[PDB]
Amino acid sequence: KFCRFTAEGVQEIDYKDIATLKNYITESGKIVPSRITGTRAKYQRQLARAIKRARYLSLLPYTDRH
Amino acid sequence: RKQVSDGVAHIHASFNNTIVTITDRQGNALGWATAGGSGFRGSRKSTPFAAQVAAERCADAVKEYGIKNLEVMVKGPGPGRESTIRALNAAGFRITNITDVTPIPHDGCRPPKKRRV
Amino acid sequence: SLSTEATAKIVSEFGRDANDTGSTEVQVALLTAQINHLQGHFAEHKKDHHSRRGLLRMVSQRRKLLDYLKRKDVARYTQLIERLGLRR
Amino acid sequence: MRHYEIVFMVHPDQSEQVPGMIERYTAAITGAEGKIHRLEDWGRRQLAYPINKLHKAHYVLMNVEAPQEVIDELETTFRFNDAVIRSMVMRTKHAVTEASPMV
Amino acid sequence: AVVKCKPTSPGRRHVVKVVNPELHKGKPFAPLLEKNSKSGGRNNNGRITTRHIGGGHKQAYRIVDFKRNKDGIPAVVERLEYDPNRSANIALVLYKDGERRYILAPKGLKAGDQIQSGVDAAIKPGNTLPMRNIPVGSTVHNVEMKPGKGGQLARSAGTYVQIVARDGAYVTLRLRSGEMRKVEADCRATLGEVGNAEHMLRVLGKAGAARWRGVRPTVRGTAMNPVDHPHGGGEGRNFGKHPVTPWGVQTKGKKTRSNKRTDKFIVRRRS
Amino acid sequence: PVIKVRENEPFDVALRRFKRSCEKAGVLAEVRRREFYEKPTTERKRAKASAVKRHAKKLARENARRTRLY
RNA sequence: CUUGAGUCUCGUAGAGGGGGGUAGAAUUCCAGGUGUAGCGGUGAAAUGCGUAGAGAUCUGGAGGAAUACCGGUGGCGAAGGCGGCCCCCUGGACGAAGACUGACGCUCAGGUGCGAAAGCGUGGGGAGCAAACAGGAUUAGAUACCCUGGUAGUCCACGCCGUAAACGAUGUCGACUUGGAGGUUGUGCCGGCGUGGCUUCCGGAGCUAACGCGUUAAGUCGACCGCCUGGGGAGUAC
RNA sequence: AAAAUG
Ligand SMILES: [Mg+2]
Ligand SMILES: [Mg+2]
Ligand SMILES: [Mg+2]
Ligand SMILES: [Mg+2]
Ligand SMILES: [Mg+2]
Ligand SMILES: [Mg+2]
Ligand SMILES: [Mg+2]
Ligand SMILES: [Mg+2]
Ligand SMILES: [Mg+2]
Ligand SMILES: [Mg+2]
Ligand SMILES: [Mg+2]
Ligand SMILES: [Mg+2]
Ligand SMILES: [Mg+2]
Ligand SMILES: [Mg+2]
Ligand SMILES: [Mg+2]
Ligand SMILES: [Mg+2]
Ligand SMILES: [Mg+2]
Ligand SMILES: [Mg+2]
Ligand SMILES: [Mg+2]
Ligand SMILES: [Mg+2]
Repeated sequence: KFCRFTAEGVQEIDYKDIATLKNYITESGKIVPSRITGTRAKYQRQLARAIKRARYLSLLPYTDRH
Repeated sequence: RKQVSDGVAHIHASFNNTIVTITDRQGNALGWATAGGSGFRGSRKSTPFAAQVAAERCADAVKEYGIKNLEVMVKGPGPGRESTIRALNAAGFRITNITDVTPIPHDGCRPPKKRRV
Repeated sequence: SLSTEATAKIVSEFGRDANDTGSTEVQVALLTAQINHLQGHFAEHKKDHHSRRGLLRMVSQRRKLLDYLKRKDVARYTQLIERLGLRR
Repeated sequence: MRHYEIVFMVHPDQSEQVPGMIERYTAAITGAEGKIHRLEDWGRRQLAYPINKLHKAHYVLMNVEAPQEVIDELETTFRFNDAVIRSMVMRTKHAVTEASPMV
Repeated sequence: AVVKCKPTSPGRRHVVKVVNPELHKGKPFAPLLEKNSKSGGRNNNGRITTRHIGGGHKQAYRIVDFKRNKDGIPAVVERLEYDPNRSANIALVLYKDGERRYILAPKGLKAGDQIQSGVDAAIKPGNTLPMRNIPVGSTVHNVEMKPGKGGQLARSAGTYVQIVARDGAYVTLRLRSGEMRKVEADCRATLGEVGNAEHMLRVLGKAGAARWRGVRPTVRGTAMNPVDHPHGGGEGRNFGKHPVTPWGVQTKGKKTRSNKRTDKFIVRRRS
Repeated sequence: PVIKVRENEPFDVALRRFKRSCEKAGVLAEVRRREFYEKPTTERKRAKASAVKRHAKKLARENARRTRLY
């Protein structure tokens, strides 16, 4: 587990940081549960909002089947 | 008619039936077979074995096209999900891609009411 | 809510110092300011019941503070309701 | 005034109008006493999925400080400009004068 | 505002008025007025050709600018006016060069508002543009059917048209009827919806109010004798016939459109 | 789950990959759960029941830790 | 007078509320291409759809409704309730340092406001679902359960209604009384050690008819309110 | 599959 955002002092998760966000989505493009990646709940919420923002801007896919 | 050598098999695997359509890469149907139309009506129609026979019959229905490779598009929860793919491989086709295309709403329309059996 | 600048202005106008934030006059003036300001918001958003509950809390708190001041010092009460333009 | 982070995406065939679009958008902001704190031209990128049957668009990132009204005017400009296929205006707590992961 | 009358007399009980305090209370703008005497629904053979027309109040005709051609000169709405000749209210506008005109009043338009027309007008209610310069999806009214002809579609109170698509030289419009129709993209439209959308909420309340609007009573075919109407006759209330006009054409469902010339422009009938 | 069969990868192995991809994405569970409408009261009840029974089974575990059966 | 109550300063988390915009998935419909004899459905069927070319598959378009994953005995809200993303307007809560007011408090008959779903009125909207209704089954019958269809309605604006097992079947406020493991959200010091807010589970004394509750009490007390007085008749009649 | 009653 262990949370990579707590150990790095992240203020916000930055939807622009695609390289980081891609570690928190599956092959299908879905947000990985925080129980699998060990993210803290506060950072899991920030991360979901960032992923959805990036999906809106087409920096990330909603699905693997667009 | 025209030869293809690169086709797509579409597997519509519902709980009651299995439909196998082999199209070209542009989505134009070349042949099709179904579990129901292969000598299976009722309890036998919704079985993996019926789907396998249907896939065999569908491969026979496009033999004249000289199709060599197949991308497989699997749609649905039914029992003919993988037995059709096995049948398509065993008919000498080269399966180069297996994709699940079951449509999932991102919430969407309200489903029918639960059955009280 | 009231911005920092408007709040500070009200404190300076009705308090004895900039530190006199707790005086009844300052509290009543701050409540009156926000109530008057929200009049426009509820003119636009008539169905914002959840926000209106906070507004009515401001109203009842202002009423209780005003009655307290009327009991304590009627002169300060009359001066305050006149400057703030309140019926009572 | 308020800090806003703005990303807009241009039709890839109107990529050459982008320098002027940036110049006009920053001109309106600074003419409204606004300050550009970050500006970045990301250039053409591959879309994660098609938009208007496009597979590419030209991304521009601005972090500006401006009054609300000029931002509304900019959003109305985005809406009525056929070259801008998508945009997103967000509020930010403080000014972001830095380098993005894209640069 | 929609105002219910109190039941102080039986002819008042069901009256529902539409009262608009914005409307000008003085006289109309005389240079834009013309006489319009009534017809009784009679043509130049002196015969009734449209039944149930006669009487009502005397009305002066207001010259309304449906063309909106005065391009590039801003105009300011002086006032909103009652117009007896239509369901929409109208607006007296003053152009910067001193010319005054009447236009149909869009929803939201008020005195002091600025309007303009031409290819380079802003996209705001009351502005008029060729429809190739109006974004697809927009809501418009006073739409031209031919370029330069003047608005003909969506002029009634509360009506509007949606530009649903553009394709080469033509736009596709969704009309208030539900019809999807093509008009040339060079045809003009005015942004917004026609105002006075509460017009349909009015309730006349009594026979006399209809008479004031110059509508004379409708006599049912079935209440007549056979010599008068296919529906006439019978000992008591009888019908036993398929409903028809007074001239014997089926009047419940039978389609009457026959215009092969304009059929090509109809993308989809109203349904 | 988009599987592309790899060079020299046999058909059975690509099939197993496709199966695991489908299970990871949980497509079949999504289809099952979406076949009929489940009323919100029903869904809240079932979620609460799952949480309760998970907690209670761990209680059973940690407490059978102490108990000796023979 | 400052300890209860409140004000100010900085900040924090949140599906709190109102308005507006937008994204992607999917269903349905419409047009067309490929293609051919089935599809669909059930316990089994049939009704139904299909050679006037369905189903399947691909492209283009229309429209409405809801926001997968995240997501969690997670969070917010007085309660009812609240879930994509973005903006605008707005309510509350909490924490750390202080500074300020100086009992300004608690509760509350009547009153007033809010109040799920269904329902009602006017005007819109209507994809999916679906009371009624129709047909097919099942059955001794089957005004059902099951199947194929399907209209109000579900959606929007505004008004009305004022009720729910509107439940923790537990009124509000305050004080006091051993513990344990968690969740969530602040904050001090230096992973450890503290210290606040909300919350889930277990349990001690005590309480309880028992079941259980157990510092978020159903324990020990105080303030105020609501309510009960055998079952039916009846939350009915007038 | 159906499956009432004493
Ligand atoms: Mg069904
Ligand atoms: Mg406050
Ligand atoms: Mg007539
Ligand atoms: Mg009549
Ligand atoms: Mg007679
Ligand atoms: Mg006759
Ligand atoms: Mg008779
Ligand atoms: Mg008869
Ligand atoms: Mg009483
Ligand atoms: Mg309702
Ligand atoms: Mg209704
Ligand atoms: Mg309605
Ligand atoms: Mg049914
Ligand atoms: Mg009750
Ligand atoms: Mg409840
Ligand atoms: Mg309770
Ligand atoms: Mg109760
Ligand atoms: Mg109370
Ligand atoms: Mg306990
Ligand atoms: Mg009663």
